[PDB]
Amino acid sequence: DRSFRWKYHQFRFLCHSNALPSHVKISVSRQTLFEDSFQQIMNMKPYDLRRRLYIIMRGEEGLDYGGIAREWFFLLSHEVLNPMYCLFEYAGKNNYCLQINPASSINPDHLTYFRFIGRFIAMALYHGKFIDTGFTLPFYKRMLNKRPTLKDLESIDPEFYNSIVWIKENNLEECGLELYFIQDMEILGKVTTHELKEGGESIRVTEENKEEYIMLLTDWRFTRGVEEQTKAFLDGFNEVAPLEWLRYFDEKELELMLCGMQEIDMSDWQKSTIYRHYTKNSKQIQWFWQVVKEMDNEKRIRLLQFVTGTCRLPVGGFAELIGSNGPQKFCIDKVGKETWLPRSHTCFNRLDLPPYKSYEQLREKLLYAIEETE
Amino acid sequence: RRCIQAARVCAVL
Ligand SMILES: *CC(=O)Nc1ccc(NC(=O)C*)cc1
Ligand SMILES: [Zn+2]
Repeated sequence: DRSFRWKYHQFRFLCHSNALPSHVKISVSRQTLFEDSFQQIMNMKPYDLRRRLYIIMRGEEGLDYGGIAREWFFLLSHEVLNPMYCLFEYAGKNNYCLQINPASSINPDHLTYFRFIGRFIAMALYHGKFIDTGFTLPFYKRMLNKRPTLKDLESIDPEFYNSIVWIKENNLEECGLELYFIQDMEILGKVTTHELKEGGESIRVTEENKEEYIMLLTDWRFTRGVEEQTKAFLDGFNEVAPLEWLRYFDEKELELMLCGMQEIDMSDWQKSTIYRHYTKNSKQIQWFWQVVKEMDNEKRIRLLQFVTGTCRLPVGGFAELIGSNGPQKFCIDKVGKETWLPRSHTCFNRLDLPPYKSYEQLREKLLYAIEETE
Repeated sequence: RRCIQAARVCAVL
């Protein structure tokens, strides 16, 4: 019910309201960016990171405190992704859908490195600086105490999502399916079992079990093997910026606070859009682009997040979009009835746009979905 | 048939 501008003013205000005087110096070189930053920030007291940041890129002498800070935040937000640290991995091909590495304990300091990354992200928000690390909306949901949903599974694992939907909409007592409330996990060669609930090894999934099994399994699909690393990140953040300060944001708004808003190239978008059952000459498609033309930039980004799962664009624009199974341009499909809302498949960067009866119908249903659904 | 897809679901989950 509250707008993003209002929420941004109310958060910034609360940061401005908890500031400290003076400054902190952080000295790094381009070649030891990560290690210098890690030590200096972690041997500092967390609240002191709310003071004015003086980042020294030792050797570079082009300066501007807010410009070197800007550059630092960017470079380091990438350097934490270095595979040598074994902290992160991708659920899909071509660096699609970042997630914490369950095997990260092969790095004996991983929990301390994650608490450092937590601090670094809170420093970015607190100082209004931007990062390009590429966290997913479910990761942001966790920062806002939002539980991942059935829809979210399709982003990380469309086949898992479809198997859960099938269970959700079939009769278990009619097909012979035998499942139990327990999951196998193999991390670094060690295979472990996790009970979804007490005694779940012996509890079989029935029609009367189903809904509970699905929501316990959904949570487990996002939390498995990364509980301790995730806790270390959240603590590191909370040390610097109380997580309580994010109470009003949703996950898509939080991603904008950390990534920054940039102006969306309308031509790049339309040239790189592909169509299923529709064409570029379809009634509803030409209506679609009128609704997008009438949107302000804030709402276009929101449309991008609804369909693709992020506001971030690759190098080379919309032609280079990535899905769960590889390259995957923005796509619009004729799916659904006139009584449905538009729904997205973020793994395929797809908008199921029903064959609406009027421009006014499409405009209201599109704007409603991009604002209230995911 | 429809136990082709239960086997597939069962392997995935
Ligand atoms: C025809 C038939 O019953 N097929 C079938 C159903 C389920 C499963 N697997 C499990 O229940 C785990 C295999 C085959
Ligand atoms: Zn996507």
